Amino acid sequence: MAMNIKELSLHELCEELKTPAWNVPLTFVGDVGGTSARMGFVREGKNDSVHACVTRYSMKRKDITELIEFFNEIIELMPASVIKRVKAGVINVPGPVTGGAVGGPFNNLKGIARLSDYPKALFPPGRSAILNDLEAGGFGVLAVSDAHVFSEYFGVMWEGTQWRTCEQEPAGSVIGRGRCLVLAPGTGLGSSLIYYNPMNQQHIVVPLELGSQTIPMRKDIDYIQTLHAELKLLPNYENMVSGAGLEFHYRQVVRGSRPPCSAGEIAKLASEGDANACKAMKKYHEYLMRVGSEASMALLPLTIVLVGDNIVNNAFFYRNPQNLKEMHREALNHEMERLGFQSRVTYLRQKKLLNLNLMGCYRCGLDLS
Amino acid sequence: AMNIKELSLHELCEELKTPAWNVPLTFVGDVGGTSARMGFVREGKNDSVHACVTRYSMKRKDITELIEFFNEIIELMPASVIKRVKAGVINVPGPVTGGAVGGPFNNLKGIARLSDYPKALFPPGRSAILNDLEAGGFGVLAVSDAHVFSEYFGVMWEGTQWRTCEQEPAGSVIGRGRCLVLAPGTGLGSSLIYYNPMNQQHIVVPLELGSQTIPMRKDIDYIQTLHAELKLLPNYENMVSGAGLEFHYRQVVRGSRPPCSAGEIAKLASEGDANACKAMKKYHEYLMRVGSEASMALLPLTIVLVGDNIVNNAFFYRNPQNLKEMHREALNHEMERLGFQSRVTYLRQKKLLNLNLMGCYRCGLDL
Repeated sequence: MAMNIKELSLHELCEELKTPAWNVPLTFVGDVGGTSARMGFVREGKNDSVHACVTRYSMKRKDITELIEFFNEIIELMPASVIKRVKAGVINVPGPVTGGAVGGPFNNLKGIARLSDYPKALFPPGRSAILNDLEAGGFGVLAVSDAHVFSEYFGVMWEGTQWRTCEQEPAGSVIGRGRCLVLAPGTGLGSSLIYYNPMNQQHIVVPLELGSQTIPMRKDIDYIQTLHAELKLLPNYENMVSGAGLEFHYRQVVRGSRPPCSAGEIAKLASEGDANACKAMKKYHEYLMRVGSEASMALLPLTIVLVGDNIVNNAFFYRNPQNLKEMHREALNHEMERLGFQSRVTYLRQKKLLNLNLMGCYRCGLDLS
Repeated sequence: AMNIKELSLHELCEELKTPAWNVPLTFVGDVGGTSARMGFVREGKNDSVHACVTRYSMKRKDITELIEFFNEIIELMPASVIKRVKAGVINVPGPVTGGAVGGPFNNLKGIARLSDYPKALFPPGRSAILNDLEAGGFGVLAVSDAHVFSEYFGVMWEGTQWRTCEQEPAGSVIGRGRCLVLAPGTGLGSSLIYYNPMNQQHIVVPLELGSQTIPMRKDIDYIQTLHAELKLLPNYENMVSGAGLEFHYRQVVRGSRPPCSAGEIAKLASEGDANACKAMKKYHEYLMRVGSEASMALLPLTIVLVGDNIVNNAFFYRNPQNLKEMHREALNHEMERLGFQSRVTYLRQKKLLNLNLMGCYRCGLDL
């Protein structure tokens, strides 16, 4: 198995790291959310495989600075001869970062993440970084490709016209050298651009805020104006492509005929074949394809990849050939499709669960060491 | 400290035989639809940059004619001069793959092939073909590197983020952050100069922001008027172009006055013509919308307006009423309730300089 993540108690992780398979160079990684952080060590295995061993920490204090207590505990317990093998340290945090070194402020945690405050044993000077969540997720998409298992984690929705002229291998078998736009449609709408720099021979991940752009119209001015009047804000893409957005689409389908439902209730009903909930899901995806059509022009990506547990869990929607045909039509609904811009782009969806952020911390670390 | 001199081919040959030019050289070329400017760049004191170039007519409208120009320069130039060329980089008005294969082109026949160029002007591992947008962004980096950003760029307004990561004045350097380059000219070019915080590297990423569908503000009727004329949903370049300015002038007059060209409109505005000034306000209103939306999408530290058109229209930006109205539209975004649009420092090119030629040079320093 190419991508392996094992969760252990700190004491069991210490025992695991003394085993012979772990007597190799190590990367320290940390995936930090509002409730818990998973932190530990990653090594290479056979055939560019990835093996992580992590421990779950509760963010009891809802303070980012508590991470320093967790780091200090790992360095106190672990033999110095084991920690000596760490060549890089990278964590992801749910908020903005400057200089790859200063994270926050955060919506759901107090304090600021400061790399210069972290122990050099786990964060070697010059070989360390703090990443935003969706930067780490981009690097995680790269990590899957590098481990030769893109076709295990991602499914092709449709192959674009540019793939075969730019790449030798089948669509969806590798990320491709071209620009890759990562979209994370979930409760919100995350975005990042994976760029390959030919001069460097280095891939870099550019975090974006595509979801906060004002929605440009097609033939839907009355639909956008309905949401405008409700929010008292000109709609952005996240307003239509979010849990709140899906709840709105469901209200507009049923027009008071049926009780209001949560985003989770709507997804479940669509999965059970409820016509109203399926229509609401079509509307959600119509606006996701608008982000995609406009970014296809602005950013000239080779590929668009939809990531996240939400995308995996909603596989039923993407597997339906009618739904996929309607999504493809809206992806090509742009004036510049007369010149083939939108049809150039290959669309892919995550089809298997994976902690992309932990794998991305590792992949970023390889650039740094 | 940045110097580009235009010469005849004969004068260029004589200049390159003088002692100031007995130093390593970069061969550069800025190729457009009508003409190309090509020649040689050297370093001087204090990271200064000195170029000497000649104009070629693209008579045949054929990109392969460049090879005849290259062969003519090698025939004419002493072997001692050509020997000093350590790198060769040209820019072309179309897509490039592998930094080696340019085109097809909208306005020229044939394909630009670096493999077909003479190694005397394009030494191995030290040569490239660039897209024009990429060259322009490298050019912005070249100005900053030569310490003369404050000579070539004027601050329109300083945003909140500059002093949080730079102690020197706004406009003194490109800045350790993303720089969005807009080139509002006949059309509207765009590139993102990404900043990689982990290695302090700027990386030029060409974009197509001009081709995005315009999102509305309170202007649905105005967008629909242009829609009905073009039979296309308007994009930003439709409003921010020569053709766009001409449209804005038609809408201002409301049939009172006949059409004028983009050039005539700018001249009238410089003379204080109220109608032409209103046309220019509308043009800049849509330019600031590209800016407000990209300020959110791309989180730039700076937006820099570049090109001969921007320099030649400096009157418009020096009028404080015009500048205040542009600043208001730059902040006309829902996300400005969280300060996003206010973060960004806006600058305009205020002195003529071929950024494409400078970017060919700067790209060579990265090769």
